Amino acid sequence: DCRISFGMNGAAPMIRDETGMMVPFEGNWIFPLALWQMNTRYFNQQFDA
Amino acid sequence: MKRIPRKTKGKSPATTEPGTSNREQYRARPGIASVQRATESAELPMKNNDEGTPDKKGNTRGDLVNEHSEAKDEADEATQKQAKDTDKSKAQVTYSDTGINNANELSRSGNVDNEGGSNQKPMSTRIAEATSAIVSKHPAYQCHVCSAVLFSPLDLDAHVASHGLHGNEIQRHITEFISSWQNHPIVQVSADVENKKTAQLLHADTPRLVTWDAGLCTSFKIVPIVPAQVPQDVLAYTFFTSSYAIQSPFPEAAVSRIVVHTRWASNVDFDRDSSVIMAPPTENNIHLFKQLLNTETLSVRGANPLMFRANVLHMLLEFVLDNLYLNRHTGFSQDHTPFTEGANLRSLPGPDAEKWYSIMYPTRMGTPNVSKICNFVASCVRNRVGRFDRAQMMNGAMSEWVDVFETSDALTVSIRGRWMARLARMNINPTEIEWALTECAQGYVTVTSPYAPSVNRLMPYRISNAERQISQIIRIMNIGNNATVIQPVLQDISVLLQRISPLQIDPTIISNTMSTLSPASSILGKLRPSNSDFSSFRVALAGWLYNGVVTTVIDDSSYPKDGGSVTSLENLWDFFILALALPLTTDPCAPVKAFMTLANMMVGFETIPMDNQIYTQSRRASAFSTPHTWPRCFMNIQLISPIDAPILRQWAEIIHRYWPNPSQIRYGAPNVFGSANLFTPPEVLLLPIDHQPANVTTPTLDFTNELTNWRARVCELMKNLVDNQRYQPGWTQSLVSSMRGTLDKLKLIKSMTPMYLQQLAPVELAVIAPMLPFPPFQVPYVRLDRDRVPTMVGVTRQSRDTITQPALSLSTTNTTVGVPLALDARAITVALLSGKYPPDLVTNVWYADAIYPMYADTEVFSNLQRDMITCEAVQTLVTLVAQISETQYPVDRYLDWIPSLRASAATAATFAEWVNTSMKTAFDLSDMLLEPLLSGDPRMTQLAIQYQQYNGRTFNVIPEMPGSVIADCVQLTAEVFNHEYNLFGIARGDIIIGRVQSTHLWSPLAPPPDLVFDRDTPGVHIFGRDCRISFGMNGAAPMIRDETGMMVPFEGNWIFPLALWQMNTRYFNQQFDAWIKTGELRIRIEMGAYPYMLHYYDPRQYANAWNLTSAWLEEITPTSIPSVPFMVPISSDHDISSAPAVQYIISTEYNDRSLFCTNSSSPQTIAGPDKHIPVERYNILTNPDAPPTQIQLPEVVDLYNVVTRYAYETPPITAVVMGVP
Amino acid sequence: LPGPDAEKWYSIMYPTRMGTPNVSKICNFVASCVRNRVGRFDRAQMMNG
Ligand SMILES: [Zn+2]
Repeated sequence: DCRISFGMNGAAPMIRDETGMMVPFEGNWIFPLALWQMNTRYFNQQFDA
Repeated sequence: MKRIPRKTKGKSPATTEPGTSNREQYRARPGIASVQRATESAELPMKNNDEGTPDKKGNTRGDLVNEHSEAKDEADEATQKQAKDTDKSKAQVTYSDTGINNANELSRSGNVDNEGGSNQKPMSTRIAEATSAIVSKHPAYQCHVCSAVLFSPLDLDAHVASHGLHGNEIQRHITEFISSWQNHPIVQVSADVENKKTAQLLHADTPRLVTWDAGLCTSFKIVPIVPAQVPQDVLAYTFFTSSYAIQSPFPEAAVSRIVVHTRWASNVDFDRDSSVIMAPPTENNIHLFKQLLNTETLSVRGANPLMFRANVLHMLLEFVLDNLYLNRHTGFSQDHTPFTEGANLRSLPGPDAEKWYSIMYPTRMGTPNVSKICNFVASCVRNRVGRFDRAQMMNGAMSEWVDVFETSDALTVSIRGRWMARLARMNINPTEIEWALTECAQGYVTVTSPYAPSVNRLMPYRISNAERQISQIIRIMNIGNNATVIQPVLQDISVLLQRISPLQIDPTIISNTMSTLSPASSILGKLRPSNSDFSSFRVALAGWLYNGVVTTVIDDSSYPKDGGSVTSLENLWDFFILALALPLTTDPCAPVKAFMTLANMMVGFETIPMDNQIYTQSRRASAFSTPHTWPRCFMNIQLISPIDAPILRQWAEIIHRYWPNPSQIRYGAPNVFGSANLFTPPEVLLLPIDHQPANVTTPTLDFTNELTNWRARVCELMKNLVDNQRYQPGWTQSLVSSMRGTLDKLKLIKSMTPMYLQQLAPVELAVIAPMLPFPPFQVPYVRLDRDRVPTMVGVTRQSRDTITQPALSLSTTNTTVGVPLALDARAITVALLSGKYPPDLVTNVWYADAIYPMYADTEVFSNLQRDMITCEAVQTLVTLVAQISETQYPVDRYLDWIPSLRASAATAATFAEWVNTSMKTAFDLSDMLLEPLLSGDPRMTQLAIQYQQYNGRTFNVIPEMPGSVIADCVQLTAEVFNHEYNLFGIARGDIIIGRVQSTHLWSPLAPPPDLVFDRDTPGVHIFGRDCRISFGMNGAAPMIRDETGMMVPFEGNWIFPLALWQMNTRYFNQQFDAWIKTGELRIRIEMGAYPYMLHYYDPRQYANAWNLTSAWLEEITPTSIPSVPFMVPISSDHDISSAPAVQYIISTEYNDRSLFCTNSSSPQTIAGPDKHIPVERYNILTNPDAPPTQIQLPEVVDLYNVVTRYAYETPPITAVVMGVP
Repeated sequence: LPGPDAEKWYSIMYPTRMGTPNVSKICNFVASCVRNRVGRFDRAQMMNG
């Protein structure tokens, strides 16, 4: 169910947890390869930086 | 101002981001192109079916062909195009020469009218000839919101607008989709554009709901009838060295009247082009009341009274349609003119905005002189002008909405008020879209529609299921047994399905398993693996969706020649191929046929008992097409003797015990998109197969799978049959060994088709349904439950509380439940026998790639909007038509005083056609809408649809029709018409023809009491149809016959209903004229309502109106009746001499209401009609105790009120599709 | 009726349709007839269209 909600007015963008918690782009995450594969472009764009 | 052209004809610092590098190493599977083209053709809406309906002239369109013949020819046309679509000379799937005997089937043809007559001679021609016998003559970049990549900084601001973020994409965009796993965005644009550059299309014939008007919200304008210029004490305003001129709010002239002229001061983006323009009363407006049924007229000028109400109603309809706009908010200017000091006047767009102020705000002009105009201005309150209240929310320094005082008319305002509401109620918010699209996908992808916070983001797409049902009943009626209309839907879908499906059909599988009299070779030559056409398979599936209008069956040709016989090797194979394929047809009689087929071949070996002393055991199988033919021994196996017919008995048990079992599946998103399901629950999609959870690891030989088992069971049966060779003498060598293995090979063949048909197939169908242009229409699938088998589907037009002529819908002339479609048993079996998936299949990926491009071209949203109108249309129609014919529909009748005949079906029909086309051109529609309802007595009450079971029970579905803005508005304005009728060029009451020579100056439209008389007056004589006249002999006076039966002489006061004159124009003109002119005869013509025309004259000069009143009488006809001419005196602001005036026509009640003001620029009117600016009309200005928001409808139309003006955002639908692991 | 030169029939067909301005032997007859018995009287419409 992971999705991403863009940031606004300076706030940070956030991606959805697996329990439904929404975190900012920082810390230690765990991604099953498949999950990235099914979203390569969108992810590379949002996270690489 | 902007402008949207019509598609129809009208009434006329490093910035290099770390992840933006392209490594497009992905190739979609299925391919994007492939899927697009495919769905591109499914998108297409079914063809309009004019044939059978009437045109504006009243003549029905089409060719003069028998209903039965048309049905057949159309069938051929279809099956023949089916061929061209599959690039073959002979069609595999046919809509003609099916086993079914559809001998009673009827199609709409232009051979019949609305009264059940023959169009051998056109309706117009009949009407003409019919009246021609009654005539008489005179005697001798990058976006972190959605991740889309851009190239211009401007292209960014321009773009982000789609998310709500404002300018810190081209409106041409309607749909902006974007995938997350690949770089390939997809946007939809209107098909009417000229630059389909890499853009996808939105074909749907969508109506233009949102429209704007930056002009004035008024539909009445004040005009000068008789000019005038008078000397004044004050000539202008002066400031230091500057000097400004005096601009009045109203015309400065001797006489001014009000006139209807929709949007005379409007400034729009889109032109509904349905204007109602009237001319000043001094000119002829007769044309406004003869646009309709006044076709076969004997005079250019003059309308037909019996068609008055009919015409007037239509007019009111356009009056509404032409005003369906939203009021746009334009800017203002802070004014410092002494009289409107500090007010914020709204400035119209364009040049000379200050030119309009004078007209928008009466109070602006001071009170310079002593004139009727000023006396008014003096009366108004200063404080109510300009901006009154504004929104708290704002973008930039501009408010999102505002309330302002300004010239306008309560009616028009009130209308746009409701139009507003209606749309607003249809609002949706992206979050809802997320849920909808996501749910539709059955969980293979997930949509995300980002957006910023806003309340003025209008997205009208939500409606009630009821509405969708009503709408789809219209669709079902459109088909009308014309294969041509369906042919495409079915085909075009089977294609989509083909390239969206991971299943592949590879006959070689059969070839490799057989490895080769030879039973082995026979079956091969019978199947023909080399042939790669499988339309029958795909179509077969598409059929499961429209099982209520189309019924698939196996072509009679697929059965055994001459019945067949278990002794012929070839026939046994026919049986196989057949039995194996029947289950995929919607034909509710498949089972029985699957049984009888073998029973046929068994003749001479086994025998079953027949219940009928007529039909034998040889009755060809393909003939058991309906439920009443199911043989008793088929429903009660117990009746088949295991001694007399051992095999048939098993075949029977096998059918009962193993024939597939129907089931259902959820589909679509019923909470946002609603559902057009009619006979089934909203979220259900019926299937004639059992469905299971998807799982590619599934075994090929899973006898748990209903279909796989059938394959088996049918094989082992044959085996048993062929084992002892008791059923095949004349077979020289033992073929058991071979015949067996051959069957064994088929039984155990590793086809994955059944697997697919039970796991993926169902999903795919569900993933489509919602996006389809013609939503599913099913009727329950019951297997062997005979009593519950459906056999008829019909539509009804009248309400349940009435007994009318039973007019069954053509839909019911089909032997089956629907139009027969024939499929090829061979093809289907082969397909079932040789399917396989790609070895590297991965559902999660495959379907993701299959949905993205397909959903990105979705037209759901637009179809929803249409469904909304389609309903409003129907609703409106019944409301109107019911006011000119005798229907039992409950509605307030406000215009019953306007004469009208009792419309016949034929008459009503043509009326409808206008009510029809007017709506289409108003909403820029170019396709169907109501057409189907105009095929026979449209004098309806309510739509409803139903189907019956073999046991006689029926299911009736009557959608709960909700409100209708259009309908109500028409009625609202009609309610107002009942008072402001003069403003529309219509006069109420009767008239009185009679000489009146005097010098007085009263208006003939407002006569003095003792010049008018009525039925309940002394010494009056009333007349009827029997008004025989007798000539005077030898000096005696001629005499006409009373209503009492008395012969009276040509003098006194009579009462004639208009009709009389019309029936005897020539004779009466001859006998009476002389008496009326110089004698003492005065006639009151009863009319009810009538158009009038004014002739102003100089009071101080002789004037004799005989000429006009003569010509009026002269030109009356059994059909026409020119505008009544009145001769009125020109009012004057000063003493004048008097002079005789001879009149002959006066009204019988006040009708000078359109009179706005006399000598407006002068201090007072000395002679003639004196009228002062109608204070009532300017209530919120002339009455201090009145709240700003008060209206006086429906008795008085205020010409100045509070108007709410908005500014909304209409963004495209954005969707970011993500994949699932 | 079919065929050209038909306008003639509509007057021989229905006498109750004529106007009655005269005191002519004809008008007298016409004038004394019941109005409502002319034209279509009743029908059996089974199939819509
Ligand atoms: Zn974006």
